[PDB]
Amino acid sequence: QNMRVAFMPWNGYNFEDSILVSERVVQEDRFTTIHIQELACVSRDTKLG
Amino acid sequence: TEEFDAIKIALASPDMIRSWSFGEVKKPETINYRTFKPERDGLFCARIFGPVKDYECLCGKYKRLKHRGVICEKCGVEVTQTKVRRERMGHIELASPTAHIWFLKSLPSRIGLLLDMPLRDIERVLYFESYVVIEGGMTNLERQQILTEEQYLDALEEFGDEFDAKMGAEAIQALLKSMDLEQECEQLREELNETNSETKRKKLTKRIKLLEAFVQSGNKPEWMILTVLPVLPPDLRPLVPLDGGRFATSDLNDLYRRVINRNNRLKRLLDLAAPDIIVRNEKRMLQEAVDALLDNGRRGRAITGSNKRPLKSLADMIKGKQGRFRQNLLGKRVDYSGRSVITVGPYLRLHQCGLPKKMALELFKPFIYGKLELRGLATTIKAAKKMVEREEAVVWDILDEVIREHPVLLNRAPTLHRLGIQAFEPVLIEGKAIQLHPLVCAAYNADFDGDQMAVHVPLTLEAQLEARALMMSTNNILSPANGEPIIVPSQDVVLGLYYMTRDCVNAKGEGMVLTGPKEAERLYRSGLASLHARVKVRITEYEKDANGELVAKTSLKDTTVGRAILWMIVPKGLPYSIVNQALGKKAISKMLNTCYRILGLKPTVIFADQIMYTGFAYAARSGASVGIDDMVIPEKKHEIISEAEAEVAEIQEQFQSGLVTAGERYNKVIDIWAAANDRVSKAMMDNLQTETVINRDGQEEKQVSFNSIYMMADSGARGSAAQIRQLAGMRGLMAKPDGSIIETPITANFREGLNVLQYFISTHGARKGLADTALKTANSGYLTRRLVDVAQDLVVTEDDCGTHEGIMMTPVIEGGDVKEPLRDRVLGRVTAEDVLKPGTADILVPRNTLLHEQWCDLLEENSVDAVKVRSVVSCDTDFGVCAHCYGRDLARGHIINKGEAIGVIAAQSIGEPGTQLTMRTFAESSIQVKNKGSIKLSNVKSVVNSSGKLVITSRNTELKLIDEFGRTKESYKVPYGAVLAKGDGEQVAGGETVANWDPHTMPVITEVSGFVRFTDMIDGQTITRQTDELTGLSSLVVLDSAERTAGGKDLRPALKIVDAQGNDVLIPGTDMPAQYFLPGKAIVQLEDGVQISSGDTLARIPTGGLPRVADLFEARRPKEPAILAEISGIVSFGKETKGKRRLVITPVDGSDPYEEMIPKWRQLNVFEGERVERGDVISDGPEAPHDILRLRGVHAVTRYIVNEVQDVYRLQGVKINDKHIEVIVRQMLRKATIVNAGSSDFLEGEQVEYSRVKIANRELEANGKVGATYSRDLLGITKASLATESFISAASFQETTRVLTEAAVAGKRDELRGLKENVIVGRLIPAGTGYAYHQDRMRRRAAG
Amino acid sequence: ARVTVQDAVEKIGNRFDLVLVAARRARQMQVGGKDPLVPEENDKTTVIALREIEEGLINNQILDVRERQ
Amino acid sequence: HARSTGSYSLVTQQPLGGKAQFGGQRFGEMEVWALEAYGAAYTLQEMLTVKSDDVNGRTKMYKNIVDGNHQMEPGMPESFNVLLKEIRSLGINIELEDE
DNA sequence: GGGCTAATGACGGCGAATACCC
RNA sequence: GCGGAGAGGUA
DNA sequence: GGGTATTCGCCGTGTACCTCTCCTAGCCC
Ligand SMILES: Nc1ccn([C@@H]2O[C@H](COP(=O)(O)CP(=O)(O)OP(=O)(O)O)[C@@H](O)[C@H]2O)c(=O)n1
Ligand SMILES: [Mg+2]
Ligand SMILES: [Zn+2]
Ligand SMILES: [Zn+2]
Repeated sequence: QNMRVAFMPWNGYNFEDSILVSERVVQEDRFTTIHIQELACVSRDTKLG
Repeated sequence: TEEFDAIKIALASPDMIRSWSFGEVKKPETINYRTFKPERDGLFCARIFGPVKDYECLCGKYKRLKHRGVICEKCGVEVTQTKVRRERMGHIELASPTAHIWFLKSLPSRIGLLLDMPLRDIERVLYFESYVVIEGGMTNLERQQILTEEQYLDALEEFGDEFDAKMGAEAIQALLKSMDLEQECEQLREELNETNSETKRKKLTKRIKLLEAFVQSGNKPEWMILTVLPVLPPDLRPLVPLDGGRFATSDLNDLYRRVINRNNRLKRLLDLAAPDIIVRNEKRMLQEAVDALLDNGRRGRAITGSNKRPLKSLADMIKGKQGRFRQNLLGKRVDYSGRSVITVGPYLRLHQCGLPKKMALELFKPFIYGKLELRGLATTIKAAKKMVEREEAVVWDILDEVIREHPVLLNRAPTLHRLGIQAFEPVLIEGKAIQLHPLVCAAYNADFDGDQMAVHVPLTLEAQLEARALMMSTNNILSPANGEPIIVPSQDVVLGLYYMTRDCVNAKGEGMVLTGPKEAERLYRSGLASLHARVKVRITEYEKDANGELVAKTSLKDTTVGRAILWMIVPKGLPYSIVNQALGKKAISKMLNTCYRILGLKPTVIFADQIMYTGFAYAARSGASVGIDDMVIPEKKHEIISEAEAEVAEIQEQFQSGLVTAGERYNKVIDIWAAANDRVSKAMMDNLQTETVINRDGQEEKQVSFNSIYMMADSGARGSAAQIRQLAGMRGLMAKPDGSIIETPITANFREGLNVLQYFISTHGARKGLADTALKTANSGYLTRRLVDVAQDLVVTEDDCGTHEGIMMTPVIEGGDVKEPLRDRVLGRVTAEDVLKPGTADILVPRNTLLHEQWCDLLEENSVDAVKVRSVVSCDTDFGVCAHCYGRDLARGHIINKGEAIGVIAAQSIGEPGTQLTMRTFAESSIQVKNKGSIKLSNVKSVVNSSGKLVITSRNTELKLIDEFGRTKESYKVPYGAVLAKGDGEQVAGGETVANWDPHTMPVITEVSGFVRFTDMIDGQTITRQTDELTGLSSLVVLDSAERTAGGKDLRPALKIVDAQGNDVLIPGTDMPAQYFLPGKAIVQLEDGVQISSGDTLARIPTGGLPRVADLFEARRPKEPAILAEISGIVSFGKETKGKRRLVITPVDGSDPYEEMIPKWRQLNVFEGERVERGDVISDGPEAPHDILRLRGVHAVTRYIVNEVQDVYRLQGVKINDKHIEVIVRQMLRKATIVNAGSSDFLEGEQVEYSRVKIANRELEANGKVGATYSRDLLGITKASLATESFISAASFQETTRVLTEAAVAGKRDELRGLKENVIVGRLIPAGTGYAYHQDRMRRRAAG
Repeated sequence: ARVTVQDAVEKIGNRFDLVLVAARRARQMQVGGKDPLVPEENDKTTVIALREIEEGLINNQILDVRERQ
Repeated sequence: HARSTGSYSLVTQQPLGGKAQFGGQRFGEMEVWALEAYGAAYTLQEMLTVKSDDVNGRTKMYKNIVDGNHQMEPGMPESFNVLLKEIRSLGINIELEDE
């Protein structure tokens, strides 16, 4: 997604390649992804039953 | 746990194997796969190895703990704890005695040479193709004769009796049992006493050493052949049941099953008395199975079922990276550890780190439980667990309280040097990322672009003290490699500080006078003055001139507002001048440096934090950005490019006509393009650099611009001039795959757009760089691993050995100027003896004193040129080094402390740069004196001719430069035949051309004049006269020894120098008949009939980095070594043209018989009738350190290595202190070889330490008698590590099989004495905090 | 938090047995056989022992005399 | 990811490697060298035995920490014993001597 | 589903094992 | 469900 | 036979971490 960036050092919170982000980005819920895990329970046939 | 020491290794006897074993494993089955109970007598057997489940028999008759020694009557399984199933070993009784592959296939085949029979024969026997006649009675056959099938047949038919022969490993065992060790040893010694020939003497000495090892160690040779084979405890080779009725098994289970199968089938065949052929086949098969068990891979590589990968044998488990010592015994996987992504966290103090709440809770769980139980918040431990798993407010309060002073260790994946692990005090934060203090990133090489870090928790009280005292971030500000600071501000801080301190011609609040920095900030923050504007401010600086007292001087300085604002932070002791300048990267770094040297640690820490905060703040206030217009295309670029294109077009057209070759055109084009690139670069830098033409009150003026990209470049925050060029200029020339440079460069830049071709080319460049970094990284990691390995055991053990020895340290003046000054080269080394002022009896430095900054500056005030300093290599201490011989340099400032492991610090400091630099990468015609000085010639003997030249007749001639006050500024090496201008004494003006020479041509210089007379240069045999007319042109070719034709091989053409009358003019003072052997490629242009001038041209003659460092440290003969002289005296020639010309050095005093062969191609630099010194150069080329050590001695080779390595390292601009290279060199030459006799075996390679204690023992004895006299040896770090005393150290990283086999046969005993072994055994290292412990143990032995 | 131990290492210049004496003292302090000679400011016992060392009250010899007493 | 204590491996009694199973970080040989470069003997010692490989040491240390004491005994790492047993499994007798 | 039996695409370095030249 | 192969990725 | 080249074969080739599939084999009743 395309967001409004400004190139400047902002009290060393973007010191190294790190990135500063505005709470508005989380408010608009625009970098929230859905992930999906699969889990499996297997019931086999043992000789005890 | 017992308190032990001395790990002993030896051959296992069959009785010992029976001793370890609790039962025989007869059948290969393991488990019933139906009922998971194990086998009755199988790889997994309860009656042999132990009960599967704690304290309960298989059949279930006995289950109570009450029974502890009973063995159930139904199942013969004893009732004990299942843990024993991890230690109980089994055994297999082999029907046919089998050979142990390790003792056979190991490069020196010990079965082979022990029997003095080549390996080929052993192979013939083992694969059952041929026999060997063991004691074949009264016939015509010896005792180790290999016999083929039908030779055995005809022998047997002829000789029915007195013929005992057998086959296979059992035959070999028969040979081994019947051998008389001591008798053969004495016979062998007698043979050596009668035999004098090189190769046989070496093989013979090898055999006697093997025999001595057997008779001393107590191993009997027959034990190399296995009869009983032990089987590993089951839990060490598990057969785990995968979920789903399937099983997962180690490959050892497969190999053991195969061995048992072949053994049982061979047993059955023997019980059936099957024909010989089948039992022989079965014995062969059993051999393969067993040797696959022992070491799979020295045969047909028995692959596994349906997987094509070769399965892993026991030897594979030990040897190799993935297997063992490296993997599980030096590389464990700790508890109380975590990992996460690192983040900035600017607000942190230098000594702290942001740690996520949830990670902190998880790590410190048991601490939490303890504190919870102490306060009574939880009745029992399970309630504490439940309370932690709910995570109630009380839990977070307890976490805050326990975390308070508890420090954690932060580590970043490539722990290159010791600053890759540092301790911090954690501060609980939200989030899942670890927050890392910015200043320490440089130490970690950490970047916030997805780098992760691991966090360990020191548990014990001792660990806490070690982390907080020795390892904490604030205690490590100086790099252990060189003395310079590690925590220097990196990019935003330095950019902000630069912006703040730079001044501008005219701004708001120009030229107003301020009473102090405080109102400067009042003015700036209120917007009544620019952050940079020239102003007069009153400031009170403090200076500690007295004995630690601070004196305030308060005056008016002319500065900027910003510089005052910055001055607010600066601690008391520092002069104002420090901040008054532009304050870029270098300036800030040296600021921190001075703050450390003057004030000390704590003020430096606090000042660094302040620097970070102010830099970040004012960088943010600056608003520095990067727009497309911020990078200014030079206005005159297009003109420069069009001009260069016109020039290339003109040169190409003038080529197509054919007056210049292709190579000449190539060179010209490349040079003109390089010139155009430099021109455009300089124009762009002029445009961009000082472009702010802003106006003062009236007229205009010009100043260093405020272009954001320019400030980032100039400040040293990011980018160099080169990258600026690549942005705004033309991006220079490129290299094609093979290294050749494309004729047309890439004229476009990233501000503009490249096109497909230019992009593609730069793509090649980038790809090549990335591949290089990856390959280099692997090579460097190997090199540093070898380094840390070789030097691990070296520790500073003694305070002062008290030796007078030392190395003569000079400033390295390579050619043009002083690449490295004295002060850093000598800083922190103790002196070997007092150095005197330029006037005798004026001692400037007492006997050994540590040379700290003040002494070094004092030496700068005087004009001392060379200082003898104690070096680690010459240190006298036994089993380690002494503090004084080492010096001070550390992360702290003081003399080295007793106990410190200098080996590992040296190895790490020498290896980190090599890996780091690869990531970072991602003619000599005339001499030109640089500074006004006197010329001085060293090691020369000239004879002035009529033309007035100081003719150089010595190959080792040097031309140094003495300055006004007696100092050698410049130094050059002048070869034979170099035209000279000024002789000795003359004062040379600044930058005047004193010499001249042909770039691609070394002339041979005649000393006298007259006619050239041809002697033994007969026409047709070795030379072909093709001569031109009167003007004296010819093509007479005097070829060298190698290139001489087949007929003119022995006929040596010569040139006698005669005068106009005919008589050969003789060299002044000497009677020698001048017989000039024309050297290689002697083009005799000036034919007979032209009076030779002094200087006629006789013959025209037209690696670095990581591999070079690795080669120097491995001491690799560079395949074309230069040659040196052994003794002095008249050299002479000898028996001519055998295929390698003989040179016999004849000493005037010593014995003559030293002959050295020389290949034909070699040219000699010395005359026959010359006075050579020991170790002078005879041939040109790289010299192998071995020769330098042997002839010149220790200090010469160590100086050579140190300088040659330091050259490579400084070429890349990485500064390393010489002490580390010195420590490595000292570790290299740990060994000597004895030349005299008296207590040793007269030739054994033995470490110099034992030899020195042997000499001390002879001195202690009332009669010294023979003593021990020895010769030093220099070994490359791999071999040097291979010849270590401890066998665990050597097995830890090299071929495990070889060293293990050597130690097993030798019966070697390891007292551990070192670091890596002590690590492996899991006890305290003898270095640092644990040194005392080991010292205590030293007192514990041989005491009451 | 005690950010620098520079004065404690200036007391004993080896910088290694400093750790040993401080560990012995802090171990006598944690398992409550002894009492701190300095008013604690909610520090844990490690930093307490370092704070005591830097003030000159405790070293190895004081430990030996007090233990035999 | 973080762990205090959890499941350990079968043959060499070191804690599992990984994230799926709790798993500890690998204090590799380079990290060992880093600790050796300091005079950090006790940290390396605990890291080598009590933190990963020594069974009795790890359980005694858990109990000791819970009890609020931080002392510890080091003992011999189990992986070394596995090494001894494996080398002894060859025809090589390697014994831990005593005097 | 269950039971039983038994090939080719690295490279360097180094040191030992023949090939051969007297 | 400890392990080991193969594949991919991170720094 | 003894020294010198030349082939030959073994040993090594950076760390830390994170995902996925697949694991003794084959044939007949
Ligand atoms: N295959 C790899 C790739 C990287 N690394 C390591 O990860 C870091 C990346 O450096 P880097 O070059 O990516 C950034 P930096 O070094 O700080 O320079 P720059 O910011 O001016 O661009 C380095 O410490 C490497 O040692 C590794 O161990 N194996
Ligand atoms: Mg990074
Ligand atoms: Zn039973
Ligand atoms: Zn010394």
